[PDB]
Amino acid sequence: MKLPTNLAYERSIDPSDVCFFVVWPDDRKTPLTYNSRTLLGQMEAASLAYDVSGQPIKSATAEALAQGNPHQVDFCHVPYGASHIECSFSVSFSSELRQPYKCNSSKVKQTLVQLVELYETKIGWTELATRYLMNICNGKWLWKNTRKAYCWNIVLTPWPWNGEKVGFEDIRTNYTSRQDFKNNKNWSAIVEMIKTAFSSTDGLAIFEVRATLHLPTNAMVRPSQVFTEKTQNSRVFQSTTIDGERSPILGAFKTGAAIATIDDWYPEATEPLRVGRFGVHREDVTCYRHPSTGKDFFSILQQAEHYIEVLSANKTPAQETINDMHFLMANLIKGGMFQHK
Amino acid sequence: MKLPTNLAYERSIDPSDVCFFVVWPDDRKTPLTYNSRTLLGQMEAASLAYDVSGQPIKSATAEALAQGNPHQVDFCHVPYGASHIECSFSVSFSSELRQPYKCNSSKVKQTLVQLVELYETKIGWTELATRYLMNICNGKWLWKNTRKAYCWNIVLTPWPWNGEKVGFEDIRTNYTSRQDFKNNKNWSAIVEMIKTAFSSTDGLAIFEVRATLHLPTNAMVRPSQVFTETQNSRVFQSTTIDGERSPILGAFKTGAAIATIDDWYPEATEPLRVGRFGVHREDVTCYRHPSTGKDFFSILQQAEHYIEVLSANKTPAQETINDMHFLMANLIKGGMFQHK
Repeated sequence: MKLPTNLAYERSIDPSDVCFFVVWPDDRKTPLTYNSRTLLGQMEAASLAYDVSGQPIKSATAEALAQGNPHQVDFCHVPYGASHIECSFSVSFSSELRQPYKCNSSKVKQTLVQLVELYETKIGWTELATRYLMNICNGKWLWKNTRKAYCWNIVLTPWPWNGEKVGFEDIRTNYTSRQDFKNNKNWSAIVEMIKTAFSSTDGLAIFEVRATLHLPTNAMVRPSQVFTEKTQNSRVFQSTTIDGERSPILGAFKTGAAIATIDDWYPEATEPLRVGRFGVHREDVTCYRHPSTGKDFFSILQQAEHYIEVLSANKTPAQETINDMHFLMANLIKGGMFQHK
Repeated sequence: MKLPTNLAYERSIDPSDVCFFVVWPDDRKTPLTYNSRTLLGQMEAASLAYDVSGQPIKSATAEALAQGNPHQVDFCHVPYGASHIECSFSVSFSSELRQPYKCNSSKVKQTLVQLVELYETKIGWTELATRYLMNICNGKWLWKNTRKAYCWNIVLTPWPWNGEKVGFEDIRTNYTSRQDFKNNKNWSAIVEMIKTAFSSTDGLAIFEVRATLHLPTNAMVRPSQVFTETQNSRVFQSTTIDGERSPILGAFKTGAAIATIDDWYPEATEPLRVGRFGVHREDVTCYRHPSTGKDFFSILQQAEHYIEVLSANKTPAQETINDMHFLMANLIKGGMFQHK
């Protein structure tokens, strides 16, 4: 199947920013603040003592290395008498993957409408909606604040819902594997909103999420930080205006890239990845699912004729040809433009 | 081996600010405060009476050099009727050193994973975890307040812990050496935390520290002061505790006190802060300079060599296990080690 010169989708999952508030012993909440401040560190770089050759530069003598290196960082921390910290955002699962957003080829459009119809008939939205909702229901979207903390709690408020706000207390101790989440009081109900918000032609499914972090005394909190385009700022935080005070926030896209760390289908997978075309692992800077592997998105998307006669035939398909369908559907939920030429 | 173009670790020891309180008799607490007060000194600088060379300037007469010199400092002290001063913070011991935070070469990653696992087998974390933990249990992070005090006391509160708060009484006359610290009742159980903190892929081990400094009457206290860029010649760092500015010990100033360990550099008398080519800032030089070959980067490139020493049957020399503690203590320190 030759690609069009216009193909684009809209995303199905719409997160938002995460706001940090300080809860005192009494019922009073305040926007968390920060401050830029200058430190004086050592002069360790290995480009300040070694040139490209490798034997040491002689301009950097033993007196010079101990001189002192003043720099400036933004600095955020929990205040002294505080009790914990609130963190809140909102998600929306919205069925935008049913048909393309723009597609100048009718035969490619009828291909990608039949896949999404044959997928939920034969495979189902149970695996994707379970994997997407695990990263909301435990603090994946709190990135490093989950680490080095006493206990963190999540409280859900699903919108087309009757009552009794869904909560997850002491997530590290009680919510570890999938079977811990299925032992929740209402896990079947919140998965079934996301299965219907991908099935109906108007599925909506708004969640209101809210955290509670218990850190040590006077501890450090780490928000997302901006793309910067006699002391130069070495750490600049992202921020939003709450009331009249500058407060740190978690990137709207930093939050939606925590929900979609799902891709553990890649050819020799251990640790799951953020879903994308030829999926990158930014820790160790490589692409798994490289085009030379043939298991990226476009090499799967051009097998879209072959995947239909697999799913329509009554022999139930192998695990190799469903983990290519999970990866294909979870890229249509991610969005993006899919053109060539 | 060779340093990749990306290598970076995160750290394993995260301290906080130290906040100073004033304990009144009847046991009510108040945050310690301060005030900028001006003064008027003599005119001693040697650049006011001698030139760039060294012969005396003829403008600085006897009368014009006895003229008085007014300035400004911040001045913190204990209130008159007080009893003592609290100081409080918290440390977290994490296992960030197990794998690189970011590394674009997978030959170097799988070498720097194996050294950690050959170090906890042939040597173990007992020597490093004892050295980090003493600098809390005697008030090293109380820098100058320790000096000129009657006594001070430390009380720990470890987090994955059952009960019976660990306490150190009269540190100046009670705990002086290592075997003085190994005679506390619960000291094995706290070194076993930092061992189990470093040994797993999620080890956590939070501590809660709180000191109790009995000062003389009306004595100065010395917090950490800002890098400023009449005028203020000493500006303290500060936070807000009850809507009142109060001095604090720098979070980075505290973290450099738990990490004054390094007495392995080849003329070791006094321990240094752990750094790449470890500097001594009193007498401004670098020990472990790259001309010695005993900095961090001329040891980390011998990382492959250490795998063919630590995997054998024999217990190696101090020349090659002191330089394994130094390889480890810079991975706990964190930082970026890439070149080109």
